[PDB]
Amino acid sequence: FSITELSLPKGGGAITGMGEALTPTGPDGMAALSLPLPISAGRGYAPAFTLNYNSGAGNSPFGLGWDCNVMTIRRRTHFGVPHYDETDTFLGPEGEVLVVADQPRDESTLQGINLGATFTVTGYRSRLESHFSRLEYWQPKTTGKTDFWLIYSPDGQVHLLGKSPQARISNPSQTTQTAQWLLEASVSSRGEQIYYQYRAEDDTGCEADEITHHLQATAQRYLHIVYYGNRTASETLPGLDGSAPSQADWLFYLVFDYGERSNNLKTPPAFSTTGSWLCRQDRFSRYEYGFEIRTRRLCRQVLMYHHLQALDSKITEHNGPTLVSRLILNYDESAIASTLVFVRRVGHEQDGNVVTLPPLELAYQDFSPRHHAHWQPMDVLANFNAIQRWQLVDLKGEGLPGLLYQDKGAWWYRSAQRLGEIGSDAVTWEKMQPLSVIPSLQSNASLVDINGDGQLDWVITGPGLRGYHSQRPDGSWTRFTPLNALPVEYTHPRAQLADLMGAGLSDLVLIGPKSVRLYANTRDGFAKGKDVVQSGDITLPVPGADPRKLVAFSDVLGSGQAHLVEVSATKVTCWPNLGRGRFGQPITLPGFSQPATEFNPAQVYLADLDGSGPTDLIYVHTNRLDIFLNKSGNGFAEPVTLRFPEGLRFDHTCQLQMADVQGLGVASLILSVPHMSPHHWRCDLTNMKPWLLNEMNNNMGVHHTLRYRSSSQFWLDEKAAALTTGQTPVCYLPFPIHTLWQTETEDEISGNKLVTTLRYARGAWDGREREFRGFGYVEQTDSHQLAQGNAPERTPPALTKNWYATGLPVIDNALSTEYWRDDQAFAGFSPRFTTWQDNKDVPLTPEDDNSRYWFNRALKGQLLRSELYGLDDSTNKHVPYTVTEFRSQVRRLQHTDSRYPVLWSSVVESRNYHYERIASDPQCSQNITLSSDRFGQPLKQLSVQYPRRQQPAINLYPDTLPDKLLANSYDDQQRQLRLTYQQSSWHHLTNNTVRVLGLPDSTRSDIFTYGAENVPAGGLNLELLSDKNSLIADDKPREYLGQQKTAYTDGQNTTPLQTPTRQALIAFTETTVFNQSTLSAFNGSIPSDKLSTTLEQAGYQQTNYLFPRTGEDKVWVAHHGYTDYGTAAQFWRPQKQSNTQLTGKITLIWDANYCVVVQTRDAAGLTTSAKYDWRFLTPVQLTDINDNQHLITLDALGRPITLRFWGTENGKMTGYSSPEKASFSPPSDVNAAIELKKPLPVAQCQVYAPESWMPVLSQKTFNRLAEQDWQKLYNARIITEDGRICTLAYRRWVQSQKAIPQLISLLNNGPRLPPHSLTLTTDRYDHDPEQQIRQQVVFSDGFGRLLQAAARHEAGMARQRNEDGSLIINVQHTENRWAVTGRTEYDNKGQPIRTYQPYFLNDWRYVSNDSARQEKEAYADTHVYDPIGREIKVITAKGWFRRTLFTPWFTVNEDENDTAAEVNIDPKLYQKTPTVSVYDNRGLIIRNIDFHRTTANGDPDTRITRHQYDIHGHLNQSIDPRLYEAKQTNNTIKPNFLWQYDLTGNPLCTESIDAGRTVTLNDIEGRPLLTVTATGVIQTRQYETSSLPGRLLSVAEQTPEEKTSRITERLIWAGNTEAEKDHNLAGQCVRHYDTAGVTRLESLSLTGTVLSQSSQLLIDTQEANWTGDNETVWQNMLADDIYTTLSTFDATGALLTQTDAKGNIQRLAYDVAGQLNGSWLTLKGQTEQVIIKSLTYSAAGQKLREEHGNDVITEYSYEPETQRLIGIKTRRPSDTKVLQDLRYEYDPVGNVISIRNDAEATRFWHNQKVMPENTYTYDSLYQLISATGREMANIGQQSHQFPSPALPSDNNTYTNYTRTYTYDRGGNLTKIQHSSPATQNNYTTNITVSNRSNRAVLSTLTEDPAQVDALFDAGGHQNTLISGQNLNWNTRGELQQVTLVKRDKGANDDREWYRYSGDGRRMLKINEQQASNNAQTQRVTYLPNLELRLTQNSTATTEDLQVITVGEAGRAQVRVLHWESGKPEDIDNNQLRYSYDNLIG
Repeated sequence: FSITELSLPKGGGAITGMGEALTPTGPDGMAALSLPLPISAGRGYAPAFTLNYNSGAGNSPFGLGWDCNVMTIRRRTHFGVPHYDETDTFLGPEGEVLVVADQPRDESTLQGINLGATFTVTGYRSRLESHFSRLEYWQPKTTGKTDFWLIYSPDGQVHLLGKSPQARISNPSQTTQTAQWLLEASVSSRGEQIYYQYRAEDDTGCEADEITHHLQATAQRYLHIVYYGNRTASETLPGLDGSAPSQADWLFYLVFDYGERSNNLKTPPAFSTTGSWLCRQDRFSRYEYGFEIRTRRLCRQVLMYHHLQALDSKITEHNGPTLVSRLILNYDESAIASTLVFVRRVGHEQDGNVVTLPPLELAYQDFSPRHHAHWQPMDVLANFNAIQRWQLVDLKGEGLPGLLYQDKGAWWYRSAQRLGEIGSDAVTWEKMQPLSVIPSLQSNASLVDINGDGQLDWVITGPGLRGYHSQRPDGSWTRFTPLNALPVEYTHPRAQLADLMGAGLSDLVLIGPKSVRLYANTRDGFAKGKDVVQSGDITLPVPGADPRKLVAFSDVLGSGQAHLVEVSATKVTCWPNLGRGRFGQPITLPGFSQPATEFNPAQVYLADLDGSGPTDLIYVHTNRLDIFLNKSGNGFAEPVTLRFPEGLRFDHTCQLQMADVQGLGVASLILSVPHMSPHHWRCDLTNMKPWLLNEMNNNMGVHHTLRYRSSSQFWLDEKAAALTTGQTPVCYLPFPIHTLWQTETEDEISGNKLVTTLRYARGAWDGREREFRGFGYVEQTDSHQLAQGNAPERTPPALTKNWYATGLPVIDNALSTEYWRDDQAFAGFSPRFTTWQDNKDVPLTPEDDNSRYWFNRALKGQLLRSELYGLDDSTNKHVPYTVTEFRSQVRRLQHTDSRYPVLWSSVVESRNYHYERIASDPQCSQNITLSSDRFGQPLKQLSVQYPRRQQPAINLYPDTLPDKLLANSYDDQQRQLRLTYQQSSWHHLTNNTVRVLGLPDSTRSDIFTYGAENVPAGGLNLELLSDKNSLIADDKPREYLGQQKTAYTDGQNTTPLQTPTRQALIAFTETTVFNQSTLSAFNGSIPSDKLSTTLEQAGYQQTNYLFPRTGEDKVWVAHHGYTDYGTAAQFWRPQKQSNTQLTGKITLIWDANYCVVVQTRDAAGLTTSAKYDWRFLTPVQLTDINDNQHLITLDALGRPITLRFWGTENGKMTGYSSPEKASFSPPSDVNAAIELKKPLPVAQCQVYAPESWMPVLSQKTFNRLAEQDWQKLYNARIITEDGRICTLAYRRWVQSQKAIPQLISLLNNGPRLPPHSLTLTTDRYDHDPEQQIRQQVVFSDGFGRLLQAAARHEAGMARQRNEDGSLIINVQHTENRWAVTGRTEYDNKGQPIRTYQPYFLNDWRYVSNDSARQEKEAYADTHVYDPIGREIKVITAKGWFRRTLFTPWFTVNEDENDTAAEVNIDPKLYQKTPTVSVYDNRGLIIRNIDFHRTTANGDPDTRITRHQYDIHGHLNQSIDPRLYEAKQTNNTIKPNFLWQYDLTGNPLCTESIDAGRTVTLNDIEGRPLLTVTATGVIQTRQYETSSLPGRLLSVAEQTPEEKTSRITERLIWAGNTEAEKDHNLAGQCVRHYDTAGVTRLESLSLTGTVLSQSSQLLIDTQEANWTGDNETVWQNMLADDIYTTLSTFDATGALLTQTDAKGNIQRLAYDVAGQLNGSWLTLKGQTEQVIIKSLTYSAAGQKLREEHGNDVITEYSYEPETQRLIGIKTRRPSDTKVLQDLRYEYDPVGNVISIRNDAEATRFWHNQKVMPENTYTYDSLYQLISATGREMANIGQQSHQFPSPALPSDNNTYTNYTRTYTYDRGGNLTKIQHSSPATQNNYTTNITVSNRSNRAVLSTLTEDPAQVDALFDAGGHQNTLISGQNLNWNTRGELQQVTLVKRDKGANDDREWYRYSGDGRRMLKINEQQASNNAQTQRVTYLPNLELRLTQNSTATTEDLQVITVGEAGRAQVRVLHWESGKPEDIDNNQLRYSYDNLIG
């Protein structure tokens, strides 16, 4: 909940990129990228699309690898083509199998629309529920109607998929057969709609042969237009009746363009276009649905269109829908496969110009066989004899092919093995091993389960087998063939497949890894067999009949099925496989031909070499071989000819095999030669799989690099490593997965790299469901690689070990082994299997093996365990930082269907260990889900905080710890078992038409707190806590924490309803705040009989407990978050909003479409208005409550670029000139904007340069080489349409020759800066001739982080930036000066690792990183982090360093002093004084441990400050070291503080020993209602009424004596009158009566500053008691004097002039950076005289050179490493006299240790010239222990008696002195020892501290601690300054009166009394002296920059004095004394007194 508030965006700052993000997806092991589209949120209900990459993905309309998946529901094809009948299975939108839910029913209508037939509707749900959406299948009983799907989502949405033919993929031959129902429309639960219109495939743009050979290519559907922002609310799906969409009915359109529209940067595309589709080169076809689906299109643009004429009816659209944002997708087009290699966001300005972002470049692994073709001898096969009769095939299913051969009449296999070093990809083969089968027993073409595997996987074909009758029986041997290369229905043939197979098959000769040449047995039935056999209407070639023709199975189309292929000497022909034995009409694949007289089919091999999918065709010559690459199953490219190993001639005795010996998925050439040696050679055409994404560059300073490694190589590593130990691991992954193995992130600006390296093991493959379960073990290793010159302190590699369930128990069970072992840890988790019965979970054991299979399957993918380690040299390197582990629960929701059960998988338990590398003393929390409802919502949850282990014997903590610290880290709050117990109740709306899920109803939290011995086992788990004897059983007690209930409305009636409506409108929220317990805090402050009423008056209400227990009555709640909603026709949009029943509602006025709020009217009627820019739906103009205008403008990308404001000050129009009055075209390049001069009619102007990292080509270089040259450069996307150099393309173009020298050579470093933005900021309005233009430039990095900021400063000395970005330290004067601040260097995880001090530069431009790193005087602090991301070390620029050690129960902080010994006064003193923070098992700091030490050799006192938190988690007690010590001997000592809270954590009662007991009750608005102070005063506050904002109106106070209240404060707030607006007083407290008078507000400015106010004071005799409602009786209590202060400010709000209540005028002047640089004063009547005439600053903004009106100069000196103040010279140039040069010296942490004045003494000290250096010494807590100094001789002993000044006549002297300070253990200064030898005035001041508190008094008042506390009032106010001087105090705790001298017998005392403002400022001081000789009254009135001092007697007014103050005290404030009378003779009038101060002023 939040009250709506209108505001305008801010410009400049960081630079946001495309938003692309690289995703992890650990267990599956793929590289996955997310790239967002420019979709407008519109009204709120909009399409959710992202453009996604995944390395495992094939080709798509978005190129190879990507997709833009829309929600589709489709038939299941995994196990083969669907049959389009009652047996097909359906997949939901996320791919899960769908299962019949309910029994079907008959419906002929839907949402009041008539469907025109009786539909049978069937319920469906996922077999692995997650979202819990519900699906419906609507099937017409009567023909002529189409079937469709509904999805009732769990969030009220309803989706319609596949009703209209435009949104379904069907077989164009028999259109009845539906393959995919695509999302057609959807509607929200509040009346918002979305319609998805696709666009079927056609022949437009295709060439002749494409259309000729691909018939009825209309099946494919492409996404074309998405309509949303419906103009008329409705809960009905659009286009349900069947109508097409009308663009006028919508506000927003998302258009996917596939080439129709123009694609240039000069003109914006048009919503409607006659343009023609583009036909891609890599056209492809898919056949898994039983028919061809052709794809010919590539999406070239994604365009957002707004209906501006409808959003703002003052806009007229001639083109049609207007373009608001554009996304260009440019490809690397190829006939083999197109790849998305360029992505760029673009916007079009109104003037035609375009605004652009840096493009995202992407690069994929290319395939260059010519450069990579090298034959290497297979040295490993020298002992391998066989050359002609052996198969290189993966029999055992390991992912790599082994050696399958026969020798000596036996059969032998040889698995693949790692060659030597683990991690290398080298491969060999292990010692032979006999096959588990015997080929002799087998029949011909027989299925067989090789190597004892359960499943039949291979087919055997040989002469010696039964049934072999080959017509050409020459040179054939027993052969094995994988069943996956043959069609799916080979087992039971049918149709064309059956006719082709005919009688049978003789041989099956693998010619590739997946391609099988076919030979048939002697035919019968068609005995003639003249070549072809006829099947249906297709002629099939009989395999082997024609010896001049190859006949084989091979996926020459790259689609996933074993197609039929014939190869003649002249053409390759393909019959595609349509499943069930169906084969389609033949397609000719042009491009391959051999001379008919030479062609030999035995020389043809089919294998995927390019890895693009389709099989490539290798024809083997004698001295070479030709490689025909496949052009997307559309033909073959020109051959790549490869030579053989020199001197080799391939003949019929040699052998060639195409085998994946690399595991890359591509194939390599395995050559075998008998007569030459070595006999076996190997050619790898690529060592990296091609076409996978491997490079990114956002052209903003980030370069990503991906590297993959085959899962098979990880299998080899796993096998080898697991074979070091004598164990046999089983491979459960029988094929390659190209896993993401390294992600390298390179910051091109900082040079910092970050390499994240991934290992995999325990890969799992399900043979039953033919799915990949994932990798059981995934290892991750982040390694920072910072640039050279950086700090030697890097962050060492961080290692995360993750174990994920696979659902295969043989693996999951054993995963427990690799876990890090802890004999003390709790029992590991086992997955829980339950069945849904009687509305709850019932644990079962899965009955049969099938149930086991499914139950375990559900577990797949869940993170079981994660362990974090730091890989450094620490002695705990092998101990994890953190260890998390998880327990899954699988529930059986339904068992009806016999095939699959319906299961829900959830994580019921989670456990979190924090060891921090300390194996002996971990923290452990654990969350459990005890029960949940049918829809998965939790009903009972338990959060477990475990206790600390009792102190072990083997101390694993470091021995460098302070002594006794570890034992002092133990606390009883650490030894409590804490069980937070949360109950929840929900609302579900479920029927055949409604599904709203997860709606909250009620929540309750209690908490069990148990002794540490109750921790069982082995630990707690779901079962021990669900038991009868559980610790959380219903009979065991528990501390109630709170409860909340959500209150819904129907939108029309107030009374909350029992069951929410589909809209789920939240009326309000009911929250418990009090119970009886917490109410005990008001005992004594609010009488019992009067308590309820009071709470009622404050807004609280009584209500029963939720989930009430026996004996619970009532609690007090607050209702908050009230909303009054509009009608359904208004999209149920909020119209009014109100926080509580105590305040009025604010009213929201929406635009005409209920998209945005255009006006707010608060409960007082103050109006805020917002004009929007409907290109983006962002506010761009604001009319404030004072009817003033604030305007901005936006560029075509939505970024603010200009800000103005104007309005009325003092009833007059002022401000910046509107664009009508004065126009201003903002600059485009930062340089010209910087070269701008005054005036400007803007407050601000932004200029964005995101593309500044891309070098730009010289226009004159464009002229130098132009057009043809440029066109070649541009076509390959080296250059953009604008002169931008694309970094990645250029990179892959330098390493590619034939480019010829790059005359274009500005990528040669030079003019490239990080992304940056400029902000110009005017300080005066445009019609002000002294307007300056402030200039700031901010630099971002490619991740969008702030690097540095430059601010134009007044000319002067500054360092220099070279032409190449080099930093030069030697300073020099310049007129182009910039303060550089914020300079930072990050690593690639965003962590700041170097932070530099500010510095002046002669340029705004960025300084190269290595330049600043290589320079020491570029002072930089280094930061050092741990793998958790916490600072652990900081090495300052001066050398010192701080350090932080994190341990599970305490954190140790060593500061610069504490560590000075490891690298000032005495480093051994501060040795081992760290500050320790000791936590409990709730992360709450329960102890602060310090180590006190005064001398280097003393042993440390241990200071313990103990904090105790109640079981609500609230700070209950705090006790300091000395009372903690005193309490160990007497436990009746009250702690320093004792707090009592409510149930939400608000403090109610504060019992302080120092400040007393304070009680406070707030109202449901959070406002103080009733306070009771420690002295007894009752403060009651009175606010506005329930129809108003609820501002403060009165403050009343009632002492215990006063029997009636006194009204101390009245507030009078302004209204809406046009006069108030004319003075900008709306909503302001115009008349404020306080304790000392009234403050009146007369005029505010456009910047909210006060232009005129006036104070009036009470007559001295009247206490402030504003009673009644008549303001005149109040005004009569005032003194007539009106002190009016009035001022004028600049455009930024800075003060320019101020006029005090006596006409004197201070004037200020600022510089080009907003720093004060001038100060003048004009006394009433006199002329203006300067006070400050010059003032320069340091780069950090600290005062530097100040020249006062007396020509005296002050020069400040700063330590460059730290900016610490080290010098204050004060000199007078008229006589070259150094009046006061103070020099400071600090210790490392910054304590002042020495102050020496290098000036010579003043003329006031006789014969004294030298002033001694002051020295100060501290202890380990930095308490001042010793001090030396100088003092005038005649000072004597110190007290409140001020000395008389020394005069030049007296010839006085000053001596040295030493003071020594003795402090308590609670921080109290107990003793001061002043020793001054020469003077001989040695004394000791003693302070008596109370024994039970920190009240302490001067010894002269008492020496007895037990009597000190009674020297203070109840609230710690000392009521006796000194014995005889009584002190009285306000009712607010402010000093009321000092009785300076008492007098008896009714006489009058000497007294000083004070009057303060309502907010605590002293306004009036009156010193009264009743000395008889002259009864003198001094009166001081404190006013803004003015003091009025008036001294009177009973007879006349002696003195009248005005003290003017120029500056703020402590900063060289200059006072001026002006006398209206009583001026003494010996002082000029209007005296100027310039103050000159020290460090602390």
